[PDB]
Amino acid sequence: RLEDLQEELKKDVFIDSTKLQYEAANNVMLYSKWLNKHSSIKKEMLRIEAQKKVAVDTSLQYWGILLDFCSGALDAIKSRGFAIKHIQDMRAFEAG
Amino acid sequence: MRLEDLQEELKKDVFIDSTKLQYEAANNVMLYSKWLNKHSSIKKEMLRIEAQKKLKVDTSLQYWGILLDFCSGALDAIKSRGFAIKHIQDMRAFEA
Amino acid sequence: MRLEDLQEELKKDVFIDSTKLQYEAANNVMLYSKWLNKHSSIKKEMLRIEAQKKDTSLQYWGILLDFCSGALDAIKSRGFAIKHIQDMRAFEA
Amino acid sequence: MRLEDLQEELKKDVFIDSTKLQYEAANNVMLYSKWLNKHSSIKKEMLRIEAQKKVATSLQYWGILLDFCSGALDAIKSRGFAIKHIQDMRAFEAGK
Amino acid sequence: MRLEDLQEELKKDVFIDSTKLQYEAANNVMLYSKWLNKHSSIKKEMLRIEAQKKVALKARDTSLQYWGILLDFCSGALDAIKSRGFAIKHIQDMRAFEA
Amino acid sequence: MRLEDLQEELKKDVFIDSTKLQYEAANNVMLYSKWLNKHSSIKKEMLRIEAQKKVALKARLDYYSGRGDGKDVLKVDTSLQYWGILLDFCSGALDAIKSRGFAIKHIQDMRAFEAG
Amino acid sequence: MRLEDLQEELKKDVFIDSTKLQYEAANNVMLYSKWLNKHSSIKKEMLRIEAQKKVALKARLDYYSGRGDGDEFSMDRYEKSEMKTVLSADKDVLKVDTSLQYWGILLDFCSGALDAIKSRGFAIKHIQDMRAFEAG
Repeated sequence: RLEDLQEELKKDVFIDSTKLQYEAANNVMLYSKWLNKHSSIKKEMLRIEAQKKVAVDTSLQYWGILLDFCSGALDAIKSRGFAIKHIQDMRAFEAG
Repeated sequence: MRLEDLQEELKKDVFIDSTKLQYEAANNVMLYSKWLNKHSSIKKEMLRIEAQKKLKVDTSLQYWGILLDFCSGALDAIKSRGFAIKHIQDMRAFEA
Repeated sequence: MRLEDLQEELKKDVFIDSTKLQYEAANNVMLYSKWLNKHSSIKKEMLRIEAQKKDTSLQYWGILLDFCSGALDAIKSRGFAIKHIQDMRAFEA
Repeated sequence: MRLEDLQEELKKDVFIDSTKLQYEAANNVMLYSKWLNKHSSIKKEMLRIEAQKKVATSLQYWGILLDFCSGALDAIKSRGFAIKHIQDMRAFEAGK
Repeated sequence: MRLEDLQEELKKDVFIDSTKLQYEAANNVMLYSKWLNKHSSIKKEMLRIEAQKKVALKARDTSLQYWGILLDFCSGALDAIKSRGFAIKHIQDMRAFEA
Repeated sequence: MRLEDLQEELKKDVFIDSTKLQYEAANNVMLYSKWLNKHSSIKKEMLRIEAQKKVALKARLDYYSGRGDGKDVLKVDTSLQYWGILLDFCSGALDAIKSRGFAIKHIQDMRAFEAG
Repeated sequence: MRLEDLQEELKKDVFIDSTKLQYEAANNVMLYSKWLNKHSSIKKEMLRIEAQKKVALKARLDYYSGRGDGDEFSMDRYEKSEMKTVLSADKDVLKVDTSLQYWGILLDFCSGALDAIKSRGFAIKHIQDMRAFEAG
């Protein structure tokens, strides 16, 4: 369901400043997760296209919406990894 | 959604607080999530409208498209905002 | 909106102050928002005019719309220039 | 406008002064604005002419000028990258 | 290959053991090799399938697309592992900084 | 070249001997040279084949349209694709080895750190 | 230049003598410079070859069609739609465009060489740091 993914990513992209080392590490796990989501959706869409090749239902278009969202999520997380690096650089800079 | 609400919201969102750069870098990912949800949600609504149709209604569809395009731009802006924060830090480090 | 007003406005906006490069990087995103709003608002009006019709004026808004597209391209390009200028500064040092 | 003037103007404009690379990078955006204004003004004039005609410099001549400005806009866009490349080359030859 | 097998394999792989950071840094390259081999082999199999079909056609289903899904996934995996390497460095910079 | 041979070779190559970190740092460049030579040579072969393809294409044009004095295209573009697979693999190999160079430094930074 | 000569040359160049590490660091700069020059020369050569290619293309197109001067002409009356295929297979065009592509390969190899050498400088620094570390 679209809103579930929206909510899940919203939780995922948050960065806990107090635990930056964990967050840097966990970011790769997040990437794996959304890569799996993204990947599975492609499989579902393929199955529909295989079944269609048998010859009202907006299914395929709906999966497409999820697929694009997961693309955005993958982008967001890749971006998140960078933010963590940026934050550490700023911390280092602010010190002597 | 009202366009002007989104316009004003983005205008507030892209502001960069020079004094709180670490926060801004982390928060940028969250902003990306928010507008991604907006963009994502608009597509779902447009799908629903086209599904329900399957004269007044085909105007509505055109209006959401305007909102969809605005959110596309917002995602670009926010992505771009993230880069600016990195650019600003590099300049600061350079100046030292 | 008047076309020449946008022309003068973009012309002022794209200027880059080298002495305040950090500000310019941040404000560039803000400029993008501003012109993104202009572009966005023009489309709504064109939708309203075509809806009321459902055509010379329509054409004029199109010109303003096309210009705002250009502004957005310019502002995007401006952001890159600012990074490029920094890269040049760092290198020469 | 005379075509030959625009030709000459652009020829001067696309030149890159390597000795002032930072200035050229910044000013290129200003150049884009300039030609965007030219291009924009021509469309308006052609619109004015088509309107006056629909009530009853040749329309065709403006088209020649309009197209030139398109090419010009293309040239200035390309130039920003050309400018980037000169810097890249410097970094490359420096091994840095 | 099954997609779900690849999904699970990567999920196990990207985990970072903080207690063995030096090992993880070294082994990360090995993971890249492993997934590059997966990616590479899938491409070879896809070539074999497409070639045998284009020989039969000259003389005269969803498989090939499914491999494509696996192929694209392995790209992501390779990207993730490249990313894992950076993450490990980031964590080390952080360890050093906090001291 | 056989793809599986390259797969196996890279797998041996990217291994890092923790006990000989300085040697590994030095040898990594040597490895880079090795795969760069592979990558480079594959491009040369692909160039030879692409020339063969442009001749086969003309032969095919002449065969139809009734010219000549007195199958091949499909074979050539298959070979070409196989070499393409090896080429892509070697790109990845170069990435891996570049990455291996960084890993070695990262490990040393960690050792120095752990040394108080 | 022959590709295999470059391959052999780089292989010799990137070797690191641990006993003369400061020297290797200084000479690494010279190596980069050396390969930067190869790269620079190759660009000049390719630019020259492309000119030769534009002369071969004009000469062969005149040969395969109706030309103003010339006596030896093609008895295969090739049409405009066939001309790209015919030109790409022509002995002279093919020879010139292979050389060009070959030089392009040499250019790419030198890019790679520059990457390797840049990397070599860091490897040398890393090794010195390690030695200092095991010492202190």
